Amino acid sequence: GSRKIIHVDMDCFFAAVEMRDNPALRDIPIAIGGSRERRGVISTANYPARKFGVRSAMPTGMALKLCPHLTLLPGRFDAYKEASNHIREIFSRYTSRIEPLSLDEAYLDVTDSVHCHGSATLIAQEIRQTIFNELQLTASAGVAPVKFLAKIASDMNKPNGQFVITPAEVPAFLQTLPLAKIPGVGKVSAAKLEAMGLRTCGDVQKCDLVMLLKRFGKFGRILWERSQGIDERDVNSERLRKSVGVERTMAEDIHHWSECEAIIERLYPELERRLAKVKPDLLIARQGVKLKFDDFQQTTQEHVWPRLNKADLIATARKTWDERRGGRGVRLVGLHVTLLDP
DNA sequence: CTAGGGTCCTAGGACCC
DNA sequence: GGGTCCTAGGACCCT
Ligand SMILES: [Mg+2]
Ligand SMILES: [Mg+2]
Repeated sequence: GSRKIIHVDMDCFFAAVEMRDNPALRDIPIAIGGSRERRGVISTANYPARKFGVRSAMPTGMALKLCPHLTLLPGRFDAYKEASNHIREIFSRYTSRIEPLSLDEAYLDVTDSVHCHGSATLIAQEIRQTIFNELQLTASAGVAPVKFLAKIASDMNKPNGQFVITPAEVPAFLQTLPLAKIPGVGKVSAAKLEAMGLRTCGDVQKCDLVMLLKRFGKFGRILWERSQGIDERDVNSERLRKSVGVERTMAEDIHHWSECEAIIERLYPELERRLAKVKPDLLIARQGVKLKFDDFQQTTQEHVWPRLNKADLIATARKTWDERRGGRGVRLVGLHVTLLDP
């Protein structure tokens, strides 16, 4: 009863697309991200930039101090979406059991697959080869009996490689696996776990489930399970989008309501256009706004509302502005919609 | 020197039983 | 007192 889960993950996805479409960028350090003047961060970088230490989520000013010749690109999201659609179609030739996690990656459940003599290793290789053949982009892959191990495995032989974890290999793999490598164990959790002496899954194996539940709630059960290779989450091909957001960080903090309202007037048409792609009648469950202050505190305020409405968003932003700003500058303004349940 | 697109979990009071 | 809804905040994920 052992499943075969493949995780496919494009290499340096945004950058890889820009090097394909502009071979001049292949061998110089490049990154997709907002400029230092826009107070941007790196979305991703190519391997020439990563050699300097450039990483996703790094402030662009930090990226540029590490790599002064870094070439900064704005991003062509329709080009990324197009490659995404293509690889998802390539996935469908092998199975309908496809759970995309983002543009550039998906889980595949090939447990019941007839391709490649049922070899999940050979399927992942065919899929990566096909992606290369048809998109001239490389992908890496992980093969394992459960989702999270497959996702970890796809990083281990990046780029343009794959890694297989068999059930017999699972205990040795877990023993020294850093907790931080588990998807959903982030910096804050890893630091909490570290300060109680828990660094690896092998450390957590020596822990009592009851203690983990008291100390972390349902997250503690997840930690206990994962540390044992337990991950019963099924590949789910039926997930639906729940929200639509549009937000902008300004190059300088704003201090006047007039400036905030001007920002919203430019954000609203974009929110309407994106909502309309998925809900032509603009019917929604909730709408709301987001402010981020100069001290990086963030507040949202959102409410039940039947249909995207600009004036109510301005009104709500005005209340938030007046009521929760306390004289701080504002670096970000955002609009938000929660979609109806079906 | 700190983005923009999101999902999920938690938690208190409201409301309903 | 128990469910569920409403709401805000925050960890976390991808690039
Ligand atoms: Mg990737
Ligand atoms: Mg990915």
